[PDB]
Amino acid sequence: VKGRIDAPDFPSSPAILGKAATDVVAAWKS
Repeated sequence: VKGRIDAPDFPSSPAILGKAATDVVAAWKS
């Protein structure tokens, strides 16, 4: 189910959303 992946994805949620924002801003240099 989604609950099993939701647990591990919970902590990664803020990491993925936070990295994507800083990744797009920095990618502007490329």
